[PDB]
Amino acid sequence: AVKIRLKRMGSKKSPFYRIVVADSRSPRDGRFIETVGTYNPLKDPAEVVLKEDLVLDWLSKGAQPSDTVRNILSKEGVMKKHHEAKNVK
Amino acid sequence: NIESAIKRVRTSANANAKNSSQTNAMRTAIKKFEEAVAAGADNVDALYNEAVKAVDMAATKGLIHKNKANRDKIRLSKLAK
Amino acid sequence: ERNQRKVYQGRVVSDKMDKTITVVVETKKNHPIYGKRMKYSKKYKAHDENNTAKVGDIVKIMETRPLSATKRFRLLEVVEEAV
RNA sequence: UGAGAGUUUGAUCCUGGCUCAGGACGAACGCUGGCGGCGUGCCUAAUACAUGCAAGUCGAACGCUUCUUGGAAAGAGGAGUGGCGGACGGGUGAGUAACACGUGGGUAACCUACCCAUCAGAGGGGGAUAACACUUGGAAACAGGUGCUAAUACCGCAUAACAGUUUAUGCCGCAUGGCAUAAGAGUGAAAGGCGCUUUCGGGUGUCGCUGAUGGAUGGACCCGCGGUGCAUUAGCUAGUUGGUGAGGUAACGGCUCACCAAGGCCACGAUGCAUAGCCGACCUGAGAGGGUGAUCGGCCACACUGGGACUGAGACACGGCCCAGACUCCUACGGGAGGCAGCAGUAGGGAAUCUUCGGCAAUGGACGAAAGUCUGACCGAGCAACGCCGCGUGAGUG
RNA sequence: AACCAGAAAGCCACGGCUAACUACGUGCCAGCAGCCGCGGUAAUACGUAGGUGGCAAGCGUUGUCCGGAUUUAUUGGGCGUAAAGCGAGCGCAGGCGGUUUCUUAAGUCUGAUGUGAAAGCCCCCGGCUCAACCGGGGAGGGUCAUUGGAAACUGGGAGAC
Repeated sequence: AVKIRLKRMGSKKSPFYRIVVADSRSPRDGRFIETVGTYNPLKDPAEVVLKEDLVLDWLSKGAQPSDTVRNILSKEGVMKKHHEAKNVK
Repeated sequence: NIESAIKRVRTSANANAKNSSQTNAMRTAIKKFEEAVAAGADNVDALYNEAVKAVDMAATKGLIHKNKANRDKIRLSKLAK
Repeated sequence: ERNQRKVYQGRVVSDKMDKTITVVVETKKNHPIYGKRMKYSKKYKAHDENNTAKVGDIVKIMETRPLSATKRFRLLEVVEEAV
């Protein structure tokens, strides 16, 4: 049930998130397995940083990004590269 | 208190009932086999094979794990000959 | 097989039992506060299926798997037999 | 990155004790008071708890019932079978001096629903029941009986050995053995649903269904090392220690049984008694060290007190079941119901610690094909100078 | 954008340690103190007044932990008379050991790899009008595990004096 998602780090009104691949049972800000970049919703346009290598293996080994991270991965040519390099073999 | 689990109680009750029944049947099959060799008379193989059937069916259709199944098949074949 | 276990060497204390000896390892340590080299010891328990080794003898062992209630080591070879 | 002072004497030097100047806090109380910014708030009784919420979901698995527009479909409800999740998420620190924890290693003794990948299948049959209709007993909680009905519910028949074991052949290793390929053997499985092509088409897309093997996540067991007071606490142990055999467990093993032999641990602190949950960390210090383990993260353990197991991949189960016990409540006396150490609130204790609030807009979870529903997790709002940071209660000449 | 100096300062202390002094009042009574100690008729020590000093939306008192304590002395103390050599021997266990050649490599130093969660303390950079706070990136911590070297010191082996 490994499933990469977001994690809230802001203080009181100004949030902040870092994309972090974690098990599904563990709590929101509980433990995790490892971090994969971050993303700031504040200050539109939303600024984002990734590795683009950790993800292209944590999906290959199988993981289900939730909705928001799926958007932010599509806007980064990630999903495209996966669906490209896999549905063809 | 009890809100929507009262259904779970009934489900588990019935499941336990039929499970106990089937596993009792399996035990009785094995036990009827064991006495045969000590009796030493004929009718030594048909019940043996029926016992193997019992073990396999109880393993798959019912449930033990998978492992006891192999273990029991082994200690039985060692006993048949 | 790709790695090993905690092979220790040591000398036998007492081997009254069947297929089973009692090796004692020994080593020295440093005090927490002071720097004086104290020394303490352990008493392990091995399994020799033919009662080869005898008392007051040096041997070497290897950790195997829970083989009894408190008996989990294996004998390899009597390095320096004594009499 | 290392500061000292006062006090024994008629006055002196030395040894020596007591006291003071510095920091910090989940703090309390005494006088005093405008705010903004971010934090924190039962340490005592793991005491007893009125009140409201804190876990459901699926009509695209299946048959029913009530409606709003004699046949009509749609929409609206309600109960039930069946599936998944209630073992997560939140709470508390009573127990615990041990593999419980921190750290480094082992499993040639191991399990793993949903997720991803590959291969092989998905044939053919049968008997039931809740609902519902009638009906019997009960204050109640709820128990029966009679008759009919569906399924991806259930049961047997098939075919599948890629699993296991036995043999043979070869490769290798930490004894036990591991790996490949060939054989010889007894044996086990299953479900359809929504759609497209609808010339009977019978072919298909997609979510499900069963056997096998990997990946990933998670769980279990073993071992070295390390963290506390007493020796006005010296011996402790008869399943104990070892063996043969059997039984059993995901799995090795005195885990348990029958037989055999008398072992095992202790001055390098066993046994006993007493206090404490452990760690990342915080406080202080020149530094070595000393003292604390509240907010935040990880683990372990407990659910009124003590036992037991069922369903299940996963519990001996935090709002699940059964028994015993103390307490509270209702009876028509025959009998039943109950557990805030979930979020708020109440009484009690104490020097001392708040609102019976708004909302799923974000993030996260559960179910669902999807809309969606649930979410006191959470996000925010409210109170208290409790902590830290910033700024005023004016300025020029006079 | 408008209007108003307008609604907005208390607390502890002043004999020495310690920064900051004089009147009036009481007269070993009232009372105060952390320790020295003040109070029996001219009190900088008790009480009020007026001055002064320290902090300031805070200020004081109590309780608790570390410091100063070299007062448990590893860094870092001592035993004639100040507290302190057992009344003296014999001695198992233990602690420590003459000199030299070769050897080994446990202790020792050193190299590579893994590993020491995240948030903390620290370093650089960055964002809220600055600060707390928040964000990115780096180091530190093992007495750890595996593996390669050196051979002076201590230890283990064969020797010679």
